[PDB]
Amino acid sequence: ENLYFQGDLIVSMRILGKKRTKTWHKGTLIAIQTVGPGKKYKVKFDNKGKSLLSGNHIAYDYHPPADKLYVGSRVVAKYKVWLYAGIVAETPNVKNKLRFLIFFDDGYASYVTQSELYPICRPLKKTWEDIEDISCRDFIEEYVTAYPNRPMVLLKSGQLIKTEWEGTWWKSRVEEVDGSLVRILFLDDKRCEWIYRGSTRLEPMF
Amino acid sequence: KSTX
Repeated sequence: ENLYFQGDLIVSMRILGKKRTKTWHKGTLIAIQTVGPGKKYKVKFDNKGKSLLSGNHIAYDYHPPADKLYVGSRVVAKYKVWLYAGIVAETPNVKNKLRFLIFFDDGYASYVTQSELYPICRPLKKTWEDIEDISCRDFIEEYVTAYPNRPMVLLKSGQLIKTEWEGTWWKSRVEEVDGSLVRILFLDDKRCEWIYRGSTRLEPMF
Repeated sequence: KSTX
């Protein structure tokens, strides 16, 4: 069937759609199609292209109200401007200076504000099941289902640790801590990465 | 440099 209405979606509405590049772009919802119990959403993008997308690959073009976001919520976020999919790992609280922690689909982690988030329209019941990278997906499943149980290592600036990267362990130094993230300076290449403090990549007890 |  072709539909004009589907839940709160309406043909002609402004929307964000996922492109093959994995970045998300503004468009218009031009069709809603049912195929058995399945639903597809045709989007005409503002610049280039039409795509027929599943509901987990479109997002509303507005910012979610804070109380509609949970740990595990599936979102599109400003990735640092590009828009990229992720999972909410933390909601605003005193310890994170009232920000959202996002774990992006490629494994990048960043704190963002509500103004940098868009809610996915039809997330999967298990929101992580459309994360393409299996390693990332498994990590998110464990994190979201274990929450609020979050084993983390307590790190302090100046601390020398080993950190994993590309399958090996690198001499490194804790530069800064920001909520549940730690900025690690890798001594070999003198470059930094922000890493979640519950990451098994962090080894203080070498 | 990639995340990770």
